[PDB]
Amino acid sequence: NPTFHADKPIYSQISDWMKKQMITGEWKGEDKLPSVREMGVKLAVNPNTVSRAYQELERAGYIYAKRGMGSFVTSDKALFDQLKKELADAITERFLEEAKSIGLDDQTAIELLIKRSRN
Amino acid sequence: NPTFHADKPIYSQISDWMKKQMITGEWKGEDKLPSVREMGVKLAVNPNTVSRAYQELERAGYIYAKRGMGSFVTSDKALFDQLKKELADAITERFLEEAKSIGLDDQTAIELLIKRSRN
Repeated sequence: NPTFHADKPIYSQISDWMKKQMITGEWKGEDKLPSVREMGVKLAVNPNTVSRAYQELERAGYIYAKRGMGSFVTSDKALFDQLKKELADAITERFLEEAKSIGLDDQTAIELLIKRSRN
Repeated sequence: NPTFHADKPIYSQISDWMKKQMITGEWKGEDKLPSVREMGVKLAVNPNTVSRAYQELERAGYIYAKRGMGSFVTSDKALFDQLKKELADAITERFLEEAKSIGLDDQTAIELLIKRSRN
């Protein structure tokens, strides 16, 4: 389970977490998702809040519904590849902004990261 | 001014922000800080909360008091150099953990960052 914080709407944190499960392949295309009530119990979250997260994902095409059969993970490699690209861009943007905020120049930051990556 | 969020104690967010002003040299050694009440008005924050942030910094040696003269930024290049190093390590650690969470491998992440850095 994910852990939630109080700064962002819970439904959006749930959506973010579900997207991560789909991008990493923990949940694969056509996988059947929990009902909103099942997911609420699983996450210890209000099912209304879960519903808002599912609605967000369905609207954006990451999950889809079949009548009287619930919700399923979309199969679309191109769609998930572009999501991963956008999340990756966001991560790099934040890294450089955070570095700037502590006076850590790009060159130094990248070298530190490479060193850490090689352990 | 910094903007505050609801997930972490406000006093610690204030301490974090003040540390950043000192590391980047916006506030230099021996600079006189606002009183806790002045800072509270400046930040639109409860002065009790500001006091907790100042106490945190004084306890750790980043600011110091003179009797009936208020608080001042410590002059100690070695101390601030080590703080910057620790914050930089934390930033790189989080970058790699966040990358892992979206299935972005270290090599790809570093290349993207280098590309972004060169624009």
